[PDB]
Amino acid sequence: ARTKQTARKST
Amino acid sequence: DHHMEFCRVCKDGGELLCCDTCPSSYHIHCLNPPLPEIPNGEWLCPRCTCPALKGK
Ligand SMILES: [Zn+2]
Ligand SMILES: [Zn+2]
Repeated sequence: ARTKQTARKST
Repeated sequence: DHHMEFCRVCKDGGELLCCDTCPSSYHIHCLNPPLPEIPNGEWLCPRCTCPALKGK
């Protein structure tokens, strides 16, 4: 199963 | 890429489980059974996991 990593709301 | 750039639940663009059948994006914890890590094999989003189309 695939996963992306983009703009999570840490900043 | 061919799916959303953030978890449809959070609008947060973390590690998003790329639904194998559709461009839906979720966190493994924003599903029904929360996953400690991204699944092995064909993962489907809650939208795709409905076998019975409720036409009525
Ligand atoms: Zn989420
Ligand atoms: Zn899907």
